[PDB]
Amino acid sequence: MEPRMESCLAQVLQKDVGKRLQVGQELIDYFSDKQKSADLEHDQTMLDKLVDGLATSWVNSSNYKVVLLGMDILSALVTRLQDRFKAQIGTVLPSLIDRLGDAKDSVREQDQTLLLKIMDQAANPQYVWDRMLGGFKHKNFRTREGICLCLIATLNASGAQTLTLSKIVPHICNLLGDPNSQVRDAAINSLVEIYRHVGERVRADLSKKGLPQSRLNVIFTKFDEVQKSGNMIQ
Repeated sequence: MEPRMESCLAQVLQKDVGKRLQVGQELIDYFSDKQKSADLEHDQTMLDKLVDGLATSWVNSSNYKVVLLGMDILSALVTRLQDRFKAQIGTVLPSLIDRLGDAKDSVREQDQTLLLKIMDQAANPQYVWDRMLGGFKHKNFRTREGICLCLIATLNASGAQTLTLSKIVPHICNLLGDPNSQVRDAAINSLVEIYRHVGERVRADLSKKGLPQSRLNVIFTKFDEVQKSGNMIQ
């Protein structure tokens, strides 16, 4: 193609899957080359349009290879733009949140990898998580599970100090009574991980939330197991 923003935008908007598979990597090279893409933030309007095209069209593609490649292009953008990507986070998040529950595990996993990278280079964990809480109520059980997993992954990447956990825990608690057993496991797991990073405070928070006692029993027993194993992180 051409090393120009209108050329790249056009290759992002065009909807031929074969051509997308062919130029995804060229788009990556363009954004990761400061000379070829020196004009990147000259026109904020078509920068916005390009991110938007990736999020709405590539990420939502029915071809999972297009989804993964689109996520990769986004990833190159984050590396190139750093904190200036913060302006784009809101635009990309709904489709990334959805794709935490995609049919393909490879997509769920790269999606998490990208999300973590956005938290690391475009903003911070809490700015992104303030905007992801909607995912807890997503109708696809694989997305609710994905949110809990992504929270675990976040604790390990950045530590509990970077999250306002008191904001997030109520949502997980809601997930404890999920119709889906995998979502319920994932939520219990999330609470166990939080406890590993934070300790007894979580047990107090949880006890004051009017959960059924059956639920409290399962979780607290698991907390006790963590203590027994000296598996605390902190």
